[PDB]
Amino acid sequence: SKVSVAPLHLESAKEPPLNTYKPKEPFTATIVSVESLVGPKAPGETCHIVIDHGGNVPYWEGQSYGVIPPGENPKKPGAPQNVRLYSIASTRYGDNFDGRTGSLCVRRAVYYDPETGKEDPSKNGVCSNFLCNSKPGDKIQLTGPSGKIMLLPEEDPNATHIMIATGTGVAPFRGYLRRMFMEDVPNYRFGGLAWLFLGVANSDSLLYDEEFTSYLKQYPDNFRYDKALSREQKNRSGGKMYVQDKIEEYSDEIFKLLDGGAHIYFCGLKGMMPGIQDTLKKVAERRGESWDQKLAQLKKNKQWHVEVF
Ligand SMILES: Cc1cc2nc3c(=O)[nH]c(=O)nc-3n(C[C@H](O)[C@H](O)[C@H](O)COP(=O)(O)OP(=O)(O)OC[C@H]3O[C@@H](n4cnc5c(N)ncnc54)[C@H](O)[C@@H]3O)c2cc1C
Ligand SMILES: [Mg+2]
Repeated sequence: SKVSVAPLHLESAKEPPLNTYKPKEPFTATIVSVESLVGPKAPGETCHIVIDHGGNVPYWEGQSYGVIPPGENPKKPGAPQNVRLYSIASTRYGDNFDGRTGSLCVRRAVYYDPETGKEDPSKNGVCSNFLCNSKPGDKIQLTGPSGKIMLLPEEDPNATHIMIATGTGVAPFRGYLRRMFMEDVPNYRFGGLAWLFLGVANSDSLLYDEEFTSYLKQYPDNFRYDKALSREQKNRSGGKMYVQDKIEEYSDEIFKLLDGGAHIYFCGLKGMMPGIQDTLKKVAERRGESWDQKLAQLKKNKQWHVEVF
């Protein structure tokens, strides 16, 4: 049932790779495919991009690639564009199970005049649209990989991993979960609990939903999956249903799991964290506990993993 992956020597490295390529001399990779992940009612396009790096830019799950879009620095004429980082959405073996490709999950950044709604492409995001406009065979300047915060702790193969995502923040967790449930990795047999919370605008904006629902069916005792559809569901107080409200619904069992040593991960909108904090704070305090002190402990114990942007 698990998918054969190759080559097994990608397991050999003792330490994550870091900054194998830097902006001064990037790696010229090649697009394999680009597809929309969303339906017509989504507020914007998010695309899945598969990139052939030829085995020249390996990474571990949870890392990022940098992309240098073409053109010159608009601020610094006679200079290349700055790097944009993207969370890698694939396992180290990639979507072709062969160790040659990695994938990105990219939301197009588009500008709309606040009053008239007139879109203005001159104010669109350069790199996000460059990527989702890409076609098979196009060349892309890759840097990295980078990142350590979102590496998956594998010391306990029966650990609990609580994953909190908004939008493209799902990307690392797609990689985690394929490694946990889909790929045949003899040196990592996951037997714990993986719990994905995902916040997106509506049903049409769901990302990789089919893949996650399949894990629910295959591994009902090791995978849980909750969704906050902000524009189709209301929280208990009449506002938009956000991931922190879903967390609140399970506040007692999330705290027990954290108390038990669970890892908790946050990726996506930086603006979600104050509400998640608020929500975790209330639970700690009703128990008689300082959240300030508890959060400090969770970080000291290396249980708290944040990459928001
Ligand atoms: C660690 C990390 C991981 C990340 N992972 C992901 C990911 O998985 N997926 C993802 O989609 N993004 C991710 N990002 C964000 C990503 O790096 C980019 O910042 C994002 O794609 C936008 O870059 P851009 O080049 O498209 O926009 P930019 O060209 O950098 O422009 C930024 C914004 O300014 C707006 N803008 C430009 N000109 C004007 C103007 N005149 N008036 C008004 N507005 C203007 C653009 O519309 C855009 O929204 C991540 C960021 C970090 C730090
Ligand atoms: Mg869909």
